[PDB]
Order: sequence, then structure tokens, then C-alpha cells
Amino acid sequence: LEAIESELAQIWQTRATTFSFLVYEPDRVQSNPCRIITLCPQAQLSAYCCEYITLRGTSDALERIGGVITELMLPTLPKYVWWKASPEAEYGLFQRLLSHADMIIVDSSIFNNPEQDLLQLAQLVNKPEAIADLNWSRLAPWQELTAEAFDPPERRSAVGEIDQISIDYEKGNHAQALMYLGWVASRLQWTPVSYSYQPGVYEIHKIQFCAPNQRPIEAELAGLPLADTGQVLGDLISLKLGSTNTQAQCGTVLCSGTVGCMRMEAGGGAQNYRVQQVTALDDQNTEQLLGRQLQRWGRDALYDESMAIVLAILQLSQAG
Amino acid sequence: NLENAGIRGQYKAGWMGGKPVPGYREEPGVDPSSTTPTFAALKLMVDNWRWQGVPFYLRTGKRMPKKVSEIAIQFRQVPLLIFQSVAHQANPNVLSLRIQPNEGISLRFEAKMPGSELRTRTVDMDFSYGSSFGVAAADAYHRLLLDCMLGDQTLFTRADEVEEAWRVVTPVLSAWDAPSDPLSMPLYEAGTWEPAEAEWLINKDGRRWRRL
Amino acid sequence: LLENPFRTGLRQERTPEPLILTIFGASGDLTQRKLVPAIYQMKRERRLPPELTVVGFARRDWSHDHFREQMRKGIEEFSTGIGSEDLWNEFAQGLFYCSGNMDDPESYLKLKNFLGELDEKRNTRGNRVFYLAVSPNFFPPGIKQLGAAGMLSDPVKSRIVIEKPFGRDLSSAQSLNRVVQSVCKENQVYRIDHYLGKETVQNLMVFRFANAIFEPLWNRQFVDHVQITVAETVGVEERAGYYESAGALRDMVQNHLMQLFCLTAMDPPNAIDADSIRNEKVKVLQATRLADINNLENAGIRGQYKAGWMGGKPVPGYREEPGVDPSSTTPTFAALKLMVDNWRWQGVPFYLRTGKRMPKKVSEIAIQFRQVPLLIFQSVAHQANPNVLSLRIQPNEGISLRFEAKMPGSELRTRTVDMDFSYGSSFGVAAADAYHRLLLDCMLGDQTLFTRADEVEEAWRVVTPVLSAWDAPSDPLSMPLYEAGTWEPAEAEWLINKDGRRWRRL
Amino acid sequence: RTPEPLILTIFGASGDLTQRKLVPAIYQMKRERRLPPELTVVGFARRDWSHDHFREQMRKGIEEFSTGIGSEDLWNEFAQGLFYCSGNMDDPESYLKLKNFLGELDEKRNTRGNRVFYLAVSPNFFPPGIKQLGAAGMLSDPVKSRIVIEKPFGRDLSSAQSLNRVVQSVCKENQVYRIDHYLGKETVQNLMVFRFANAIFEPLWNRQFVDHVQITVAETVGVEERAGYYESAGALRDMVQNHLMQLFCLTAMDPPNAIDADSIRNEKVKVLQATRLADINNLENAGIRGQYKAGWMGGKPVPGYREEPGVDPSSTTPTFAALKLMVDNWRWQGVPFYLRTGKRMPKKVSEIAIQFRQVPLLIFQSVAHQANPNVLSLRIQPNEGISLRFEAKMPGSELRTRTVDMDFSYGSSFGVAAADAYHRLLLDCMLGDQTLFTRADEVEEAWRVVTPVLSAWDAPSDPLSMPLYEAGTWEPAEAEWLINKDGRRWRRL
Repeated sequence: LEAIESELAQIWQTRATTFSFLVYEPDRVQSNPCRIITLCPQAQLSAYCCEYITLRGTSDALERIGGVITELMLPTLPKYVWWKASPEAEYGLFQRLLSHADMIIVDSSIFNNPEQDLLQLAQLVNKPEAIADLNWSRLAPWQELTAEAFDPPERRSAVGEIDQISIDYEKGNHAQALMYLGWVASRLQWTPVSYSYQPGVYEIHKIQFCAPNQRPIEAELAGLPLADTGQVLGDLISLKLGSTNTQAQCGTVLCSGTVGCMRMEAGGGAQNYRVQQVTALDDQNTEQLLGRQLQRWGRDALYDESMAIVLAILQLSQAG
Repeated sequence: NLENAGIRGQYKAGWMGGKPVPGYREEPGVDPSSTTPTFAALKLMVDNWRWQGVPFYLRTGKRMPKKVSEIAIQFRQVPLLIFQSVAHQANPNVLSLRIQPNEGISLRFEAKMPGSELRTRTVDMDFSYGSSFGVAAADAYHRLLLDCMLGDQTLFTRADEVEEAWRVVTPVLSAWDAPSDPLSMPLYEAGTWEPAEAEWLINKDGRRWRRL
Repeated sequence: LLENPFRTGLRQERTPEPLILTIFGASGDLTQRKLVPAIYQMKRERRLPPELTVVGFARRDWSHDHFREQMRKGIEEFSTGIGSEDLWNEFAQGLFYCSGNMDDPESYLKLKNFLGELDEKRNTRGNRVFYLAVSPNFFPPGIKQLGAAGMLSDPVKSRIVIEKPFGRDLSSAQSLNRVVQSVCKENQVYRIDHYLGKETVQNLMVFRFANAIFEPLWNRQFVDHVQITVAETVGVEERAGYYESAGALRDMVQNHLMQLFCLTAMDPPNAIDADSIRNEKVKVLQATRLADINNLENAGIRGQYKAGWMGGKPVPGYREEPGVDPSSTTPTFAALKLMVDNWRWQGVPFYLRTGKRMPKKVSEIAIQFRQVPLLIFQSVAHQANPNVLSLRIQPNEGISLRFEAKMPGSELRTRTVDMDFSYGSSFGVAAADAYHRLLLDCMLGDQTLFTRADEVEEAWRVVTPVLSAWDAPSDPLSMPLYEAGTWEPAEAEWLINKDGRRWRRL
Repeated sequence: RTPEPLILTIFGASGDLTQRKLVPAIYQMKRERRLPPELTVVGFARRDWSHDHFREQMRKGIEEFSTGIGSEDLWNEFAQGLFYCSGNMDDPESYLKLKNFLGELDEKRNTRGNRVFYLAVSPNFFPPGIKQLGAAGMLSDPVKSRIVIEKPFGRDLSSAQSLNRVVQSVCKENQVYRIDHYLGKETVQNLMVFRFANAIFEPLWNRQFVDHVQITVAETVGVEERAGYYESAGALRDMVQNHLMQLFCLTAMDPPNAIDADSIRNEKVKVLQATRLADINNLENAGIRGQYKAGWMGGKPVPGYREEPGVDPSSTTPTFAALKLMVDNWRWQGVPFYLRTGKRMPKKVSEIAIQFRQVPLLIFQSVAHQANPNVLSLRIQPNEGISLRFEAKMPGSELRTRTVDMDFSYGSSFGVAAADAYHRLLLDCMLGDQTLFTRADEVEEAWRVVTPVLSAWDAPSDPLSMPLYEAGTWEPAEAEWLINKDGRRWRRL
């Protein structure tokens, strides 16, 4: 361990001098890239121009040796850190990481059974931090596609009636669905009211909102189990922006698959809604999104506003 | 094997126009164990010098959500792809010629999404007879009887095409004229578009039925 | 209204680093009314780095604030609001000022150390951009002095912008090229001339290369001819001296009207890039020529507009305006007939047009298709209605094509109908200023909408005989004249009817 | 059209093969009034030569490795422009001495100033020679000095890039000639004229009528001499980048708009810029190695590769190759380009075979039920010509088809070949036309295309993992599997 810094003098005579990267990798597998430290919970520093600062950490509780790691953070340019395990505060390593590292990146897809952990992540965003979770990047086409329906001037007044929204997502974690719901609510000036839960074969949730006109708002999420998840869990299957009025113009439904078009029954289901179709938007790759998010740096207004509503809803879930 | 070029199906109870509708084997006249089809899908294939290897799809029906007739022709993809889409979604150009509701010709093509980068989004043009030419209320029977009285036979068959059509359809007809098997008939709820087997027929190759 | 409230903000882009735009020629009250109002608006919505120090330059010098006073002076006459006044305060502190002499080599030494001093004051990144905006005769002396001091040497941190125009004739264009070429590279010189960043022009490529039906029938096998038209309805304003030595052939036919031509007869590029596209534009320009070079009367007609009527009010003739010399010869209406010699446009003539004091402003690119081989459906009106496909780059933007359909009635008949698609009724978004788009691109660096070096030589060579032949002195009573408010002079109509085709009434 | 007189400097001369490659050629050129009588040559290098020694050695060379000296008076009239100025390669003082000698020769001989510099030094000395040449400023005027660099132009991409950067900083990219290749002035011009002067063969050249093309180059001579030369290169930097990458460019090239070198070279680079291998990730569907072992040739025994002098009995240098390239532009999208080469294969031949497609529907019956599709068979080796095969009718009272072909050989209507390719190369170098030479972009692009397979095969591996084919069989069976995986067969030739 004490040879981590001494051997660097030998490497100094022997390069890539850019921002550094960090990883944790809970998984036991395998046990500008300037300084890659492959932590996997001794020292195995060997720099080969893709300099390697890989340290073999088969023993856990390496916080104490992290004091020199913090000194080995290479403070010359803004840097980035990957924390691909979970959110926590008791483990003191995070506190040192957030103060030291310029920015951190997490993924809202590998979370364990508990769901309130995402709430803990959501709370930290309100405090001034720098989190750019890549799961928000996957909603880029869905958000763009939703805005496509209302574009022409003829449907300008349709947006002022929207009351019913339903979201269909794969059984499991609902982090991807809640983010979309928060986004649309922010753009129409909605506020949370109540939150119930109806467990079952489909896990039908229920959220209610208010409005400037104080008309009731109804939304629900369905956890249709397909049993054919493509290496990624919790992805949208369809959505329906319906209407509950008497002389409303029309709704809008966006199918995504053959089974996802199961909403073509009842009264007006295939009549009161104009059904479109989308080819496929699901199960992307972690590599391509990571590169694009790495390229950009700063603060996003849209993400913070969406996460503001998400915090309010989850705080009422335990009481509701 | 006739499971790749035809699928039948009856219609059962459902919802239509905000009101319930009875199923087929519950109406007056029909016995409670009939097997008469009410939906037929096919896949023809013309083998002359200019339509080689280009398949034709056909499907009638009953108790469908809305009354429409159409003819859609789908063109091939570009040989090379350089411009990216705006929503990771790619579509081919399609020509259609509506018939029953409001006769016209339509066409769809791509164009650039206004902004700062280079992306494409789907758009379409239009043309309707009732907004350019006028409104026609002609009755087919009237013209037919006038032609019969005068005689300018163009819309009447020569019986050669009659024999040819019967020959084309004969195998499916003979196969479907079978013993009962009452519980071996697919059913589609009155109001939906088709039973799932036709969906599988089209999606075995990749293309999807036009959600009119 | 409030179109698509879902569209508050979703895009992601950024100009990389700060820089100092050392605007030359701060005098002449043109920078204060054109450039500074443009940049100030962009700063209000945070489209720039935090500090954009502008260093005005002029032979005559004022106080630091007195120079700032005239900067505000021009703001008010084109004011679009100020909001909180504190925004201008930091702006006023951001802008500095220096002075010197244009032709003094040592004056730049006073200059060079000045912005270098501001580099130590700000320490943002260090970046230089030049926007010399003075009379064309000042272009050579300004360029050579920069090379002598050598203060632009970094290929990535130095950019130089040349203002319109660029020359007079072929011998003039080459002379400027030798000076710049020996002292600068090719990835540093920008030549904003056209103001053709209008959004429809870069749409002329996506509509052509991303479809599968519109490509196969675009070649000599189906097309008959092409008519490119540009028209205005504003005469020569009192600044006639600038226009007097220009002529409408050299003003809007060498720079503007040829860009529409290069984008209509070019081959599909292999991959979208910076040089992979502009390299394809040069190839077509190297295989074009006038129709006839011996008898110039068959490939070009000039003209001039005289007194007439425009809008129910009498309008004076050209030789009456406050500044023009009576009995002049500078043309106003120009028409040509170009041909392309390659393996896909052989024998398909192109007709070009332009002018002033025409009835209304338009811009079209009309393509006409051939006639059907068999004529079983003879119908009525001689069937003299071939189908055309017309684009539009003016008010009422859109794409329209005409084709024939059956007329109701028992007897066979053929009417003429068209299906169209307009941007206004499909997207519902207001237009954007083209000038702002070009300035933003001067920071990132693309060199896609700016003409290259060798390409601007080919444009001059194509009209070599026309410019020289008309410039010779001739009889004053030998230039055809047309009334104000009518389309074409009498002579110019005969050029097209000889072949058997008629000008598009439009 | 005889070029103007000038003086030659032959760096690294008085070595090996320089005499037999230069002196007979220049002597024959001078005897055939190809050059004016004011042509001189100058030697170089460090060994203490002599003018009389130079004359004696040149006489011996022409007598032994050429037709002869002809008339003695002819040699007397020739022998006035052969001097020498000894000097080290990296000696600036020797360079100034050379400059003074050149000035004196210009003043006396009156050569009018124009010059051409010929370089023939070992390939591991180009950087120092070029840098020291540029140090003294011998290359300032544009038509006054042309420098020719012999084979090879580096080995891997990095070396070629470094050499290009060094060359670019000394002289403008208008005088450097990279010689290289051996395609003369017959085949290139013949093929271009045949393609771009007919109104039938052009419309049938895009992707909707053509199916695949094959390009074959074969030799029968063994490794012969230069064992040390071959052991360091192998048959991937010797015949698959110099020669075999020219037939591809000429076959798959877009039409030009002129005839001068500019348009031709620009089109060639544009085509070469949009090519790639087939399976970059898995190098088992886009490449096969080989090595020739003992076998039978001409009714006599011939030893295997690992029995020649100078080659260790563990080497893994290939002598066979096979790739599968593919173009990705608006015209050749989805048509594979199978390539080939080798050594010790029988029946030395080159070829370019294009195979068309089948008809939409078939209404007739084949004798063998095979229905062989049509083929164009451009040939380059001896018996040059164009041959095409189509269908005819079997005599009798039945409808059957049988494959027959036309033919047209250049050796009947013609046959009077031009001079040696070296003579025409030298004449073109003197007069000046870069049509037959190669620019920097072409070299860099070819190296980029071949880089992955070259790197993969360069790595050490098991000594006995080389697929082996005896001398005489066409190829190891792995190539047969590569071509039969899709169905199309190797041309039987």
C-alpha cells in the first residue's frame, strides 16, 4: 500500500494527463482515461497512454486507506466519480467523496428491493450537490415524442383540458415512471394532494393533484409483467393522455408493442383516442449515455424541477 | 401448410358505440355451434416480370371499430443512411389512396426539424376531392342500370376472371369447409381490430398492420 | 397561443470559451448599429460566455466612457428593451477601448500589448477574433500588418472574418487570395457575404438526400429545365454611389443567386462533414458554361427600369434619383442561360433571373418534368399542362407539386390540382433571424455555410465574358428599358420563347 | 517531345543492383534518342572510387547484364558526363562540396539549371537524408528539382505518418515522386478507355445488376533469393498493398471529368476513403493465412518453405492472403469484393471477374439445372482481352440452353508492346506527370484499411498453427470455407 505513491516516481520518469475517473463495482467479476482506479471490495498499482492506477481492494472497509486516495485525487482539472452501488449516509466514505469529487454519476436501475432509497437520493438533490443520473437521459425521446402530438396550431387549446394520464411500465422498480409523471406535472402547474397504494398482480398506484381551477386530477401506474425484460428493468410500455369532459376534443395514446395495444376496448378506447405507434425505445446501453453525460458539465434546470415534485410525493407515501 | 396464408375468426360479445353488443352465436337464426367465418386474411404473390417477390396482403372484417377502405404502398429504405432522426425513430415513405370516407390521395415524407442541429421528423401532404372539385352524390345503381340499358360493358366480368378468381381461392375454401371442431375457432371481441393470429402472421416477417 | 408549453427547454449546446472580438473600424456608425445590437440581445438569454470584452478600433480616439456613450447611442434607435439597467453596467465595464493608426506598423505594437494586458486582467482563456468592417480598399493594408506583427499565429486560437464584398473581377479576386494565403491557413478565414443562413436553404439538402422516391427521378432522364427566380420591389435608396459602380450582375448574381444553383445540381456526398460537402460543390462549378459564347445576344439580356406605377402612387425613373448620373449604363435586370456538362445533367438548360421594382417579392426553384410518351387521355386544352415540382424560399415557405386528376362528369376530362405543405401550418413556430445564426457559428467553428477559397474563383470565371462585354462604353440609347411595376423588359421575353417554353407567371 | 537536358545525382550509388537497374536503361534511352545529348550522371557514397574505375565498372555492367555496348564510337560519344564526388551521408561539408560541384558542372556543361535528384539509399536512411538535403536548401525553385524515393514507403501506419510529416516540412508536395508499383502505361489507360468510351457497359455497373467481383494475382516462382528481405516483410507488405490495391481502385471508381492527374487521383482517394473490412470484431470471416510446404512442381521435387537458406525452421511469415472488403457508398452498397494472392500456385495469371445477377423469373430449362449466370472477364496477364459468356440454344427439337462465350484478344489486332515499364517511368519522371504515381492520402488510406488484420497476424502465436498447403494446390481449405460460407465459388481460372 505504501508503494502506491513511491512507485509513482518511477512512473513519472516513464502520458495521459486529463480528468480522473473512479469506480466501485460491488460485483465480484474481473476480480479520457487518465487515472482509472479499479476498486473492488491491498494495492496493485501499475501504470502500463491510458495510465492505470488500479488498486485491488478485496478487503472491505477501505475508508482509512481512502485518506491518501483523497490526496491521490489529482486536483488539476474537474473530475468525475461513479458510485454504482446504492445510496447511503451511514457509510462515511460518501461524505468524503462528495466534498472532494467535483461531480458524481449514479444509475437508477440497479437499486435493490427497497424503494425508499431513491427518496434518500431525491432528498440529497435539494441540498446543493452535483448528480446527473443517466436514467434521465433515457427519457429524452419520450419527452420529445410527447411534445410532438400538440405541435400544430389546431391542437393549441387541447393542452388546457388534460386531466387523465396513465403509465404502463414493466413490473418492478418504478423510478423511470415516477420521473416522467413529475415532468409533465411541473409543466402544467400541478401540486401533490394524496397518495394511496393498491398492491396486486399489476401494482396499481394512485396519485391525485390540484389545479388553478381546482379540478381533480387522476393518474395511475400499471406494472404489467411481461417476463421478458431485456437486461434492463423498469421501462415504459405506453401512456395515455385522456379526457374526462363531455365535449373534449380527443385524447392521445402511444403504443409501443403488440401486447402494449391492449387498450383498444371499452367505450371510446379505440374511438375516443387517436392511436399512434412507436417502433421501439427501450433497453439502451450504459456506454453511450455515459459518454454524452461525461461531455457536458454544469447544472440542469429541468432535472431539478422534476425532482422537486418527486420529493413531495414520496414524503406523503408513508402517511398516505 | 395453410397456416402461413390464411386465418379465420368469429366475433363475440363486446362494446360498440357506448352500448353492449351480443355475440355471433347468440343472435336469431344462427345455431349455437356455427363455424362460419367473419374475418379473412390472405397473402397473395404475383409472379410476372415486374412484381417478382413483392407480397400483397388482404383482410376484410366485421364489427370493426370504424368504416374505412384503403390501399397503402410502402417504399424501400434509402441505400445509405447519414442523417440521424430526432427521436431515434425511422419510417419509410408511404403512399395511400383512401376510398370510402373522403376520397383523396395522400403522401408522407421527411423534413428537417427547425432548430440548430440536423435531425429529421415525419410529415405529410394532402389532397381531398371535396375541397377542390366538389361534392358528388351519385348512386351506383343508377349508373349501372343506365349502362345496362345502353350497353357499354366495362364494369362487368367476362367469366374468365370468374373462373380464375375461383381457382385462386379454392384451396382455402376447401380447407375451411371442414368438420365442426366447435372450440377450435379464434374469437376477437367486437370492437377490436383482429384476433392475435393475424397479428402473428404479419409480424413473423417484420412489417406491421397499418393501425388505421 | 403559447405554442407547446411542453417546449420550455430541452436542448443542450454551448460556446466553448471566452474571447475578445476586436471590432475594427469602430467609426462610421455602422458597428454601433449592426454588430453591437446583435450581440447584446444574445447576452440577455445567456448564449455567450460570461465576459465578452469588445475592443473597438479606429484612427480617431475617444474617452473610454465617451466611446461607450456612442455604443448606447445606437442601442436606443434599435432598442428592444433593457430590463434592469444593471445588465448594461457590467456590459459597460466589460467593453474596453484602445486606439491607433490603420497604416502604422508600430501602432499595432501599442495595440498588441494592450489586449495582452487585458488578458492578464481577465485571464479567461486568451482568444482573438477579427471583424474588419471598412471599405474594400482597406482589405489588403489591414491583412498584411497583422502578419508583420505576427500576433495571429495559433491555428486554434485565431479567427479572421472578411466582410462583404470580395472583389471586382477575376484579376481582383486572385490578387486578394495571394496576400491572405501566404500569411494564413485555410481553417481560419471566414468570408460572410451572402446572409443566406435562412433556415429553408439548409432544408434544401435534407429534403433531397433522406428520401427514397425523390432521388431516382432527378436527372437528365425526366427533367426538362429549371427556372431560378429572385425578385424585389424596392428601388435604389439614396445611397446610390455604392450601387453606381456595382451593377445588378455583380451585386446579387455572383454571390447570392449562384448558391441556389450549386445546391440544385450537386451529387450526394458520402458523409456529412465540413470538407466532405463543400468539396462536392466545387466539382459541379468546374463543368458549367454559358450556352453560347460567340453571339452573346443568345445568352444574356440587360435592362433598366424607368418611370411607371408601383402601388397606385407615381414612381420616378432610375435616372432621376438623388445621386445617379444621367445617361448611365449600369444594368438592373439580368438574365442568363447556363448549361452543365456531366453524366447526369447533359442537355438540360438552366434559366436564371433577377431584378428590381418588380410587382412582388418571391423566390422559386421550379422544376418541370417531361411529357408522357403515350397520349391516350388527350382530353381538352391540348393537355399542355406538364407536372412541375416547385420549392419556395420566401414568405409562405413550403413545397408544392402539381399533377392531373379526373374532372367530374360522364365524359373523360382532366383538370389540374396540386397538393402542398407549408411550414407555418405544420410546426407553428415563428421565423428566426439569419444574421444571428451566422455569428454564433463564428465561435464554435464549422465552415459549412461560408464559401471556400478556390470556390470563389470558379464563380467569377463562369461570368467572365458577360461582365467584360457590357462594361465597354456604348450608346446611351441602346439599353432596353421597362416600366416600373411590370415583370420583364420586352427583349428578355424573346429569349425563352424561341426554344418553345414560357416564363413561369408565378 | 524529348525532355530538356539536366543532370542526375544518384545517392547511395555504386552499391548493388543499381548498375543493372539504371545503366542499361539510361543507355538504351540515350541510344534511342529519348534524351538530348546533354545528359550526365554523377555517382556518390563513401568508397574511394575512380573515374576510370567508374568507366570500367559501367562497361562491365552493360556487357554482362544488357544487350551490349554497341558501337565503340557510341560509347566514346557518351563518355563525358560521368563524374564523382565522394562524401558521407550525414556530412554538411560534403553537401556543400556537392553544391559547388553542381555549380561548376552547370557553368561548364551548361545544363541550364534544371535538375532531378534520384535517391537509391537503403530504406532505413530516408529521414536523415531528406532532413540534410533540406538543410542546405537545394529545393527552392518549383520546376528545378525532383526527388524520387524508392520502395518501400514505411512499414506500418506510424512510420508512414512520420515520413510524411518529415517530407512535408522541406519541400512543397509537387516534386516528390514515390515511384512504387509496376502497372505500366498500357493496362491503366486501356481499362479507363474501355470503361469510359462505350454507351452499354456503363449502366450495368451499379449495385442492382452486379453481384460480386473477384481479383486474383498468382505467381509460380518460389521465394528465390532475398530471404532476408522476405523474412522481414511477408506477403502483406509486398503484394497486397502495393499492387493488389490498384486493381480495386481502378475497378470501383466513379467517372472523372477530365484527364489530367488531378481528377483521377481525387476520384481514387474519394473511393478509397469509404471502404472497410467485413467483420472487424471477429477476424475469422475476413482473413486467412497460409504457408507453402513441400510438393510437386513441373515433375520435379521442390522443398517446403522451411528448407531454404537463411530462414529459420520456426518462422511464421505468410505467403498467402485472402480478404473480403466491402464498399459503403451510394453505388456499391452491399456487394463483396473478394481479393487474393499467393506464391507457388500454378498457372501464373491475373484477372478481374465480374458476375452478374439472375433473371427475375425463369421460364426455360437448363441442361445441368445450374443456369450459370453471365460473367465479364477482363484480363491483365498475357493474352490480354475481354471475354463474356451468355446462353444459346441446343440444336434439336427441344428447348435447352448451353453456356457459350465470345472472345477478343489484344494479341491478334495488336501485339507490338511498348518499351520496358522502367523506361516509360523514367521518361514520365523527366517530363513530369503524376498520373501513375501515388499521393500521400492514398498511402495513408491503404494502410488504415489493412491495419487490423496486419496487427492481428503480427502477434506471436503457436508455431504449428499455420494452415499449410503444398506447392501446387490452389489454396488451403480454409479459403474454400471462407468463400463457400455464402455459396459463391472461387473462380476455377
